[PDB]
Amino acid sequence: KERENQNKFERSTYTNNQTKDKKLRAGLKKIDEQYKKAVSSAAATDYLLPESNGYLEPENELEKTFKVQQSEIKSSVDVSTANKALDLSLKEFGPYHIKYAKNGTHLLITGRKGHVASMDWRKGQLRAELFLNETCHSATYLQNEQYFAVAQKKYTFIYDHEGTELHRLKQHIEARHLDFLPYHYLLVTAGETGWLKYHDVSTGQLVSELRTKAGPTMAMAQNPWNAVMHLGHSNGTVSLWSPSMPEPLVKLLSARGPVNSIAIDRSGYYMATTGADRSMKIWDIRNFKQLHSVESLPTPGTNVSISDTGLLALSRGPHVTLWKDALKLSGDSKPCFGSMGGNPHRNTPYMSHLFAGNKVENLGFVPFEDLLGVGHQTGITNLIVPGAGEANYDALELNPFETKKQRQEQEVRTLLNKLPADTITLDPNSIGSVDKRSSTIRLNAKDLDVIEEALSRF
Amino acid sequence: VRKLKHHEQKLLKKVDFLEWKQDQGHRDTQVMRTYHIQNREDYHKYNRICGDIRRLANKLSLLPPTDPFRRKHEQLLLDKLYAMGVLTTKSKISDLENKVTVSAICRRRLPVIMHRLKMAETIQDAVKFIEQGHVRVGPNLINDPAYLVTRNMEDYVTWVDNSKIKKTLLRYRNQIDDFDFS
Amino acid sequence: SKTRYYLEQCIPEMDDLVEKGLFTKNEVSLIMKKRTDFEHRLNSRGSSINDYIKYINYESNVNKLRAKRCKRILQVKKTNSLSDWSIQQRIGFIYQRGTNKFPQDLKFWAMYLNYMKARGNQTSYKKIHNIYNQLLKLHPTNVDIWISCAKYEYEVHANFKSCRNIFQNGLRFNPDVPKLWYEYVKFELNFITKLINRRKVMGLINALRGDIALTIFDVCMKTLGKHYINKHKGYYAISDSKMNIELNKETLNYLFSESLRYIKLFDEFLDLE
Amino acid sequence: MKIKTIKRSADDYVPVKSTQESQMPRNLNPELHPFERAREYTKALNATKLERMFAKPFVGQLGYGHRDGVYAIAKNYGSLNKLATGSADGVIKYWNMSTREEFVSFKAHYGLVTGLCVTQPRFHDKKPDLKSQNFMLSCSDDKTVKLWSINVDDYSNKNNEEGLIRTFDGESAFQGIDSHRENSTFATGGAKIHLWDVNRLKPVSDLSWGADNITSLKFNQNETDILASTGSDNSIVLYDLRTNSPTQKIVQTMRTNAICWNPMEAFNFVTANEDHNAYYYDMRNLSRSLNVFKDHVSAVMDVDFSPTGDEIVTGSYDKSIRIYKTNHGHSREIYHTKRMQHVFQVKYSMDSKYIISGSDDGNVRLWRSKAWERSNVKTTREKNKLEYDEKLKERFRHMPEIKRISRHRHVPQVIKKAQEIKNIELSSIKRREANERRTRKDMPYISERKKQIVGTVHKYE
Amino acid sequence: KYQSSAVPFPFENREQYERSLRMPIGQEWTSRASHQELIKPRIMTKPGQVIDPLKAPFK
Amino acid sequence: PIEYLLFEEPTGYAVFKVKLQQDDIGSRLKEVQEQINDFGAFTKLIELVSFAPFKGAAEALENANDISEGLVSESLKAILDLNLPKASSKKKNITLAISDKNLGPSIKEEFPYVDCISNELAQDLIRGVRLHGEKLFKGLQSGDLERAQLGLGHAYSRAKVKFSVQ
RNA sequence: UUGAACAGAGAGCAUUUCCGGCAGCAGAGAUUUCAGCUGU
Repeated sequence: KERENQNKFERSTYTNNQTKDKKLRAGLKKIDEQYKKAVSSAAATDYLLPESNGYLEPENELEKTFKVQQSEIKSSVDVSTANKALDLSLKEFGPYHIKYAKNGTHLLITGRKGHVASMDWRKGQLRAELFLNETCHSATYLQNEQYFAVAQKKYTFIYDHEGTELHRLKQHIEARHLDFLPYHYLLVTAGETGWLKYHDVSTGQLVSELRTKAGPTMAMAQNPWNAVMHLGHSNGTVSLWSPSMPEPLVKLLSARGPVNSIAIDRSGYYMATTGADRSMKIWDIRNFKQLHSVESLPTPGTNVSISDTGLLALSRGPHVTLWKDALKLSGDSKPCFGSMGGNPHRNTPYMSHLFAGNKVENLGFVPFEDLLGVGHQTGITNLIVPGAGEANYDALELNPFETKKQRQEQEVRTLLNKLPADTITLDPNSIGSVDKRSSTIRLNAKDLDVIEEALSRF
Repeated sequence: VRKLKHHEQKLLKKVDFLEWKQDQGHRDTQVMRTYHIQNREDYHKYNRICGDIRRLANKLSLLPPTDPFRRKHEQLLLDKLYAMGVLTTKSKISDLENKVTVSAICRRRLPVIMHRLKMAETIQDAVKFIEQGHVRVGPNLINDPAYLVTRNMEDYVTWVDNSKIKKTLLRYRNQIDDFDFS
Repeated sequence: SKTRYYLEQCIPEMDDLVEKGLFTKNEVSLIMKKRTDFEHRLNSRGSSINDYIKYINYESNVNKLRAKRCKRILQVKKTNSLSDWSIQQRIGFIYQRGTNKFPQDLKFWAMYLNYMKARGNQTSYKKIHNIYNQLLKLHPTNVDIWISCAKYEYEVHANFKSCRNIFQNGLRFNPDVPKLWYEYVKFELNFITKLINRRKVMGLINALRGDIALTIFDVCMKTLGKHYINKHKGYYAISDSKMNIELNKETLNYLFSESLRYIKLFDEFLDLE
Repeated sequence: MKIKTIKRSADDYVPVKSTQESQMPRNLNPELHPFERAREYTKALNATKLERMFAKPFVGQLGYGHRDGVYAIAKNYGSLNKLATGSADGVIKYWNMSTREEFVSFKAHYGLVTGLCVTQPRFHDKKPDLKSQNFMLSCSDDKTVKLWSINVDDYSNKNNEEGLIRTFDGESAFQGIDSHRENSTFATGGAKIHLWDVNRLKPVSDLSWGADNITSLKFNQNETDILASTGSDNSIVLYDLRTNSPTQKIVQTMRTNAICWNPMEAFNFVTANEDHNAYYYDMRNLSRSLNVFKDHVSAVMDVDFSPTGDEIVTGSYDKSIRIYKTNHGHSREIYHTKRMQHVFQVKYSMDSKYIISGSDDGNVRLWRSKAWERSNVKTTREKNKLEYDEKLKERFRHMPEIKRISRHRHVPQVIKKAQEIKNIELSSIKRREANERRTRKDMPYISERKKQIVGTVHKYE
Repeated sequence: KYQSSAVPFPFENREQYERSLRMPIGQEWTSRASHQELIKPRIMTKPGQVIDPLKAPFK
Repeated sequence: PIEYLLFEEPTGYAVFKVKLQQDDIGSRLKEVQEQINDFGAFTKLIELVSFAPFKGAAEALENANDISEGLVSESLKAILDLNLPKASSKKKNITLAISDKNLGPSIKEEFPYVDCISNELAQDLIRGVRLHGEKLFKGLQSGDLERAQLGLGHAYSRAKVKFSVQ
């Protein structure tokens, strides 16, 4: 009943800053008993969890972890993971924006010149290779490998599984950043115009057009927790947006200069933003505190990414550098680059790699595996990062081994339980409650000159 | 996407992944499958022209019917749209909203007049021939299918000489002269 | 899914089995992933009684390892907590599930009965009675189950009344195999021999005869003759009197050969008259 | 340097043999499953919409009805599918509700058959054959109570003189009848309420409070020796058969059309009366109703309890029936039909799943108590989905978007217009009593549950 | 419109009412046993047999 | 309540135990009428508790004639006395569902504590187990049921017509 | 409606009546488990 890992499974509630009703008293007592039983029994599943997370540990004081080479990892790990660590050398079209499907089964690469390829990177099956000879910028899958949206010269296009064009969106005028919201079925679009557009993929209907009013959108990320969009502008300002409010939900002053990249944890708690002022900044999202401010990077961080197990992958051109346990509150988790004299209270890099020829275009962790796919000027490279993936997925949220029938039925079922775009709030648990107006107690309709003293009476 | 069940047809009806409201019935896709347009955005760079001529025909309708600036510019526009062959006659200015079509401004393209005067036998083979570089309007070769013609140049659409399909039709009719090198 | 239900029914015993400091978390995760494999193979499609048998063998092996580790770590022979009966209860439930799914392999039914009998004082003889009742309901014609049921309830419990009831019900169901007749006359001779030997013993310390065996001998001859004349010449009596007398002679040969075997294994009961 | 990556191994996740299903590993992290309020809000909304499209409650009418409108119905409390109905032209019929067809019809009387019930007649000379004969008895305004037997094909044990085994006789007319659930006894109300048993041809006892007639009668179902009756002086009288006497009566404002006792609580009953609502009364304290079920718009003609005791059905003179949860006090459901006129009798079948209504055009109709509920047997996946959806609609019940959908029905034009003028009338009288209370000194706050009792014999202390 | 207008009847304040709503009963968020305990209804009848009135041990 | 079910068939006798009652009032409805066609829901109603197979084609023909003319044979007596609980004869008999309204009297003549039902509910329960057949029996019979049906039909017909091969 | 003896079912409910403690010893089945006496 005690369960040393309950507070992961606990659930916050409302507080005022007991009752005389017998029936209501016993009803609330049954509700508290059921909540305790449910938390305990849900937290006892960690026995049933099949796999264990990966790691790499130094076992010596001369053996630092950032100086461990990718060939040495590929020798030290098994043949299946060594074959997952792919490398495509696609030289002639531009730097390749990488994208993985939400289970790690499909890869979607876009060249800057025109070359968009959707493929099953772990078999050898490509299912779309289309050369759209205008400058493409980004792409994403929608709810499947079966549809993907590409952001072209101006218009965003939507292609089916084999690459036939389904849609040319006449809105979404100049996208540079696309991201799909999978529980809400919303393709979110931002770019050189100062506008943020939410487009419902299922109905086909443009849900929202929002003026950023801050020029072109330099970075864009999605909170996986509550589906609000963090856009980074040329002010050094991140703004958190929802498709209901025509104003940003929050505006944070992250950096000086512009904001080069944003990444959010999948728990929706931490956000790493890199500015062009050579400054990485780790942010608390829920309480909006600034946790860490790594200033004076040697060159501006062009990308950040956060794995499912909380690694932090920063990329500064040729270099990729990953820190472990950097998204924590304490000042001993501030990511350093060296430990001055061997200080154990300095978060040196967990591992680093140098793409010596080129400058990396973007970063993306492969979802349920221990790999980091970085797309760069001459194609794709996966890196075996051992701490970097949820070993125990849930197979009824999203399954890496899913079949054709399972894809069909899961598509219909998630389409059926698509969440409305109005339910996107800054916290997800605020659509069962009562208003923050409409008084917290329910109402019971019962509650619904001594002369002048004489001259008074006149 | 799954040919949904009945409680399914009822629960969500406006869902349609294939055809949205702003597709306008996919008329761009339909007319470029008809007249076989190579790249995208040709439809909309014709539709901007259609919208511009109906907008300035609207504001020429706005101006009073007596001034020579208005009447000279509407007869000039009508004669230029006759001279590029978008129309077939010099009729009413009501035809500048009834008869100007993105279809007809595709009818003046070079492969479709080629199929019209039976130089090719289908518009696809016409685009085959003019990407292979066989035809010319007057002196100069035509490489792209986006060159639409005017009303004067439907008479000098001819192949080049040394075009071997011209040589095959000459030796079909065995009028094949070879002093003229084709 | 129901594999999820069974797998999370398995968790309190390993709660207790980690608290009693004999197993660790990394090895109990290994026994849970093996048990996950087995539960999924059990309640998925295309299932096999060999999947059931291998699950029972795995659960008995982890029970023996648990007992060995308990004696080596805690130096007690049972912790008197949940984790010393839960796994035998699991084996009994795997047996019950398997016999409900494939009630056709008497090898598995008899492995169930053997494990349930050999469980010892912890089981209940009415729990053995229940699975004897449903097994005899499903296989009334298979006669070795009747012999085994009556043999368990006489040669272990010495319940003469219930043993007589079992033999009379079996002879009601299949009064055609002579083996059940011979085991009934064997049981009645054993019962009357134990009766007269307890008489001799009470005499030496301090009416009801083999006529029961003779009467069941008489009805054995009569009904075995009736069932052989009904079994052979099967459909109709379309046979002339040569074939009828040939048949009746052969049934006399059959029945008299069985009575020859009756006297041949009747002589060795030499403690009664 | 030690090193370990994720080894997925493909034997645990995609099965070896093709005949068996794939493994579904779970991981109960809320990080893995993010939108836990919105996702089950949308499942509760899709459950309410699925209920509003699956609500097909009309099963079927049974037989061809009667000729002159059904004024009496009685289920038998031991068999599931048998039903006796009588009309205004004196014909009674016994029904098999499985095949929806009459076992037998009977020209029983000449007037209206004003009551009928069913019996297991404890004769002490004969033995009742209840496996092949059913027994219904029935009183009319031609001063007769007649007892009939029915040949029933439900067991195939046997292989016969069906109708009218005896004829009780009164001097004045009868108006209601109900049978005791043991000991050969019944009671008939009329010009005066008499008790009878099936052996004697005359009333055992006359149990009348005063010289005011009795319009309806119900025996209790447990504590079977407690009777209740409705008299046309707007009176509800309780009788006890140990003391062989009346017990206590109350006088209300308007006339109680019917009673039914709670089969699970044994001292609670529900009255159905002429101001358009029903009253849930405790026998041990009749000074206050313990519920009022309000949503009807004309006089409530008949009420009945679910055999689970948890909900009531209530048919009224506006041509519609209404089902009420017992703890709420407003209608959970309304059933209407353009063909159904003036529902005079409603019973709740012993399955607790179907509702029998007898209208006055002639027809007796079956309905589902839960409209969206089908009667097949269910695999565990669909049974789990259905009770998950019930719990989810329950805990999101009061959200405005799903409340406006679950609250929605199509009511006829006449009932809708009567409902809205009833609303503006009630709002006007609340406005005027608020003004009068603002001025005057001592205006007592009378409860709604007491606002309909004009008085009570044997006062409470 | 995704949050209720006032506090519904059986509760007295929104702390009580949101303590009712604080745990999801879904398959994805509870174990299988807890999911079954949370979704079994209060009234469970048998689907084809008669329900008799209650009888008590001597009232 | 339809508690037990007796299905006669050429391989022997089967006693099933009714788990869930089907609906009585909604017995003519569409879902109730096609749940006996779906096997995944019929196995929620019917469970096999016993199957006594015959001793051969001779006892098969004897029991086919006894079932045909509505009599309880000795194998019927054995399997019913094994399977049905010793209920009372005056209060709440055990309920057996048969398909033959003139075999019922022969069953109550031998077991007075058994009331027998063959109305439309027992009829469609019986035709559910006829429709599914070999799937309900879980593998426990020798001999294919249709092959025994061919043999028993030919034997019954030649007996009824007195077919002589002389 | 009760009482009596008889035949039972495994389908319910208590509670300190004993056992799931240790040997010595013979017995049981295939070197492991199984079955009772004298005291802790």
